[PDB]
Amino acid sequence: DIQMTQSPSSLSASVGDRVTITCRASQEISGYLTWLQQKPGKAPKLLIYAASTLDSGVPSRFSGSGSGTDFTLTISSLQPEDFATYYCLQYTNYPLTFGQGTKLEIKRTVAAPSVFIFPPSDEQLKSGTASVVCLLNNFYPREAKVQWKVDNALQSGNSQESVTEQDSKDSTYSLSSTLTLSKADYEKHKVYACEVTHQGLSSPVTKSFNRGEC
Amino acid sequence: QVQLQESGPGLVKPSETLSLTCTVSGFSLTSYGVHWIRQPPGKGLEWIGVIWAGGSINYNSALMSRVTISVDTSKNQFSLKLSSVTAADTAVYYCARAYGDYVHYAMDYWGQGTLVTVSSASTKGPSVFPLAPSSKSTSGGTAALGCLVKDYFPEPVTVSWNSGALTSGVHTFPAVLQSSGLYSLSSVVTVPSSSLGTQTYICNVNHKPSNTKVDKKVEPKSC
Ligand code: NA
Ligand code: NA
Ligand code: NA
Ligand code: NA
Ligand code: NA
Ligand code: NA
Ligand code: NA
Repeated sequence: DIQMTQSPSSLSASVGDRVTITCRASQEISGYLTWLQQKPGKAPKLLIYAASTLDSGVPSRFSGSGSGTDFTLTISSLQPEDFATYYCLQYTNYPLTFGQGTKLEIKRTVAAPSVFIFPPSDEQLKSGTASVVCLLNNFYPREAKVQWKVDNALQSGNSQESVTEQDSKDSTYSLSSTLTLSKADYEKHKVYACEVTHQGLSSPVTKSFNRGEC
Repeated sequence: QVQLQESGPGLVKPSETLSLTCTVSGFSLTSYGVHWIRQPPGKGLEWIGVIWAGGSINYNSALMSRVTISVDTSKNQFSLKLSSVTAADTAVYYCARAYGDYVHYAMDYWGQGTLVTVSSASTKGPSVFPLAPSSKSTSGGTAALGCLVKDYFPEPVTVSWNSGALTSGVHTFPAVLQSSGLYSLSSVVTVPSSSLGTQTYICNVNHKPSNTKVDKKVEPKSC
C-alpha cells in the first residue's frame, strides 16, 4: 500500500485568500495523482487528474502541481462555494489509496442569528410527548450559547443541538436546539423560553411562548 | 450524459451478505468499468475494487476474500457483494467510472452513494410533526417553518418541500441520536411572512429503509 499523507487535516481561510493543500506519497507515483472535492452530503467530485490537469468545467482558480512524492493543490482566490473536504488519490499502484482529507473552512465576518421558536404540535402532544424547537438561523461564528428556561428555571439534560455545515453561499451556520418533555412534564409549566448568547448580539435574545396560548 | 446510480438494501443484519448494484448510462461498457469505494460516516474513503471493460477484476486485498464483483452488460448494471458483514462495514458505498491501462487506473464520475447500515436491530419509520409558523417564528417579512422528523432507524431520511418546488432557504439539520437509540432531525425553511394564508407548505419525508413516505402539511399557529 502507498500511504497518502495530506496536510493540513483542517484549514480555515478568508474569501479571496490563496490556500495550499499538500499530499505526500510514501512511494513515487510518477504523476498519477488526482484531487477530489467533497461537499457535505454529496459524492466526491473530480477536480484535477494527472497531478496538474484541470477537469472540464472546474474553475481556473484551482491548480495542481508536484511530481514524484510531493504534490500540492492550490486555490488562488478562495470562494465561499469552495467549502468542502479535499482528497488526494494515487492511482498508479493497487490498491488505490486516498489521503485522509483536508476540511477547508471559510472565515467570514461575525453575523448575528435570527432566533425563532416553535411550540409543540397537537399531533405530537396527542402521542404523549412535547418537543420544543428553538432555531438560530444564518449566523457566524459557530460558537453559540442556547439555554432553555422553563418558568425562569434553567434546564439541563433534556435538549439536543444540531448545527448545519457552512452555507455554500454566505458561509454561515444554522442551529437547532430541541427540548423534549413528556406531555405530563410539559403540562407542569407555563413559560417556555430559549435564551441565545452570540458574538453578533449586543445582549442575549429570548424567544418564548406560554403553553396553551397558541 | 454519464450517469451512475447505486442501489442497496439500507439495513443489513450482521454476518449476512451485502448486495449492491450500480446502474449506468451514457457511456460504452466496452471502454469503461467501475470502481467501488466506500466511506464510513465521518471518515475517509477506502477503495474496494474495480472491474474493467474486458472483465478483468482487481481487489483491495484487505477485503478480497469477502468481495465479489461482476457486470451484466445487458442490464447496464455492475454489482458488488460483500459477505459476512459487521458494523465495520457500515458506510456509504459509491461506484465510480473506471478507465485506464496497465500503468494508470483512473476514475472520474461518481454516483451519489448508498448508505448501508449493519445492525441487528429492526427498521423503524419516522413520525413527522409540524413546526408551525407564528409571530414567534417571524422577523419582519420573514417567517420560519419546518418539520420535525422523529424516531427512525437507520439513516437516512430525505426531505423536500412542496415536492421540490421550495428549495431556497431550506436547512435540513444533520440527524441526532436520541437516548432511545433512534435518530431525529428537523427541516426548516424561511418563507415570506405574508404568504402564510395564501401558500400551502408541505414537507415530503422519505425513509427508504422502512418504505415510509410521509407528506405533512405545515399550518400556521396564532401566537
Ligand atoms: Na510504503
Ligand atoms: Na414523539
Ligand atoms: Na466558526
Ligand atoms: Na448541513
Ligand atoms: Na449576546
Ligand atoms: Na442485501
Ligand atoms: Na483511506
